[PDB]
Amino acid sequence: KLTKRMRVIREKVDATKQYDINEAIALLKELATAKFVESVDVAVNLGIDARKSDQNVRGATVLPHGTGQVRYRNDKNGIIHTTIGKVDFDADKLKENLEALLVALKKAKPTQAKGVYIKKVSISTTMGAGVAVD
Amino acid sequence: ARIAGINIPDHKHAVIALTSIYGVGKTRSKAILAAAGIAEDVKISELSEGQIDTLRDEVAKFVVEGDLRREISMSIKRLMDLGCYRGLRHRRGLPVRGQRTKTNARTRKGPRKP
RNA sequence: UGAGCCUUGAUGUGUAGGAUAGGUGGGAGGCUUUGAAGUGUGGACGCCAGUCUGCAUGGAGCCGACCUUGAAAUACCACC
RNA sequence: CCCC
RNA sequence: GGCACGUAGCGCAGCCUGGUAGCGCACCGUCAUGGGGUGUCGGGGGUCGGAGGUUCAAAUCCUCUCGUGCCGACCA
Ligand SMILES: [Mg+2]
Ligand SMILES: [Mg+2]
Ligand SMILES: [Mg+2]
Repeated sequence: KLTKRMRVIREKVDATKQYDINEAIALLKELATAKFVESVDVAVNLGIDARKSDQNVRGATVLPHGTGQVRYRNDKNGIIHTTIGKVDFDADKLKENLEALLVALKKAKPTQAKGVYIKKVSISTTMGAGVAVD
Repeated sequence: ARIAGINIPDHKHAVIALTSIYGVGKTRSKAILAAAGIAEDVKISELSEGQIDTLRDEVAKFVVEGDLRREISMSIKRLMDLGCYRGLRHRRGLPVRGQRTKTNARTRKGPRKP
């Protein structure tokens, strides 16, 4: 159904096993199979019901290592597309770039939230099987 | 193409553009092209401006758009001044060309309301 | 035998207009020989307009950007 | 269908 | 607290399940008939109870509100 490429990268991760932070920065060389500076996307699953006008999010990220000042905004259903950078930008520094992202959000945590704000952080790759960390 | 200032009678024959001009009709165009010395077998897109300004000068002898409706309105103000039957009828917004009014004037009196 | 549910399968005619296109949206190389585009046809959905899969003949060839769209392609990837 |  | 009704004069679809107020009765003027009705034919007649937001746009989504219901709860 596929070529040799797509299958071995899906057989290098686990979706039923929600990976961890320090375990996450080992596999993005096995999740990077492109002949350029390929990107790595992040998704943030959220824990509010945004069907109400009061729950829009909007802000800019001061990147601790640049890429770099990127804006963001949540979704109406609870999953926002963000980014940490690329796969070659010092994977070990990618964890420290994951650090600075989310601590800025809980500071601007909206007061009209219902339930828990965050749900899950998927540090996924652009050309491989995603990773959903707690 | 420019005659009269505002009207563009493009691709109209020499006298057809003048019949289609604002102010005059069927025979005054023939009269204009006879007083100016031009034939009526070609469109306006072939005659140069050396004669179009002459046509616009020659048509400057009749009543034009700005005085057409204003002479009409001077007459209508004479109607609003006198009080005669055609002032009374005209002051009720009623059709425009003769005498019969009872049973059939419906196009210019509008459709039936109820 | 319904309910909740992971994986997978798989999904939501607008008109515009290459285009059955969900909210975003990182994104320009995937694709390719663990064995092409066109076709040979059994099956699925269908407002049946089109999406589209098993074994293949063909067997190594297309495309993101490339134009008109409230929208760009679901090329990869992302959680629902 | 009603009625003269 | 908890869910169900508001849509032309009347009864409702659509509903308080997404893009474009529709059906029936009522009313007006025709046609149908020797005279009438049913019937076909057109025309008015409402902006979805009110407000506020999401939209490429609400009626059809969400919040408050209004009138009416029904279940339940209620030890200044
Ligand atoms: Mg009259
Ligand atoms: Mg008899
Ligand atoms: Mg009491």
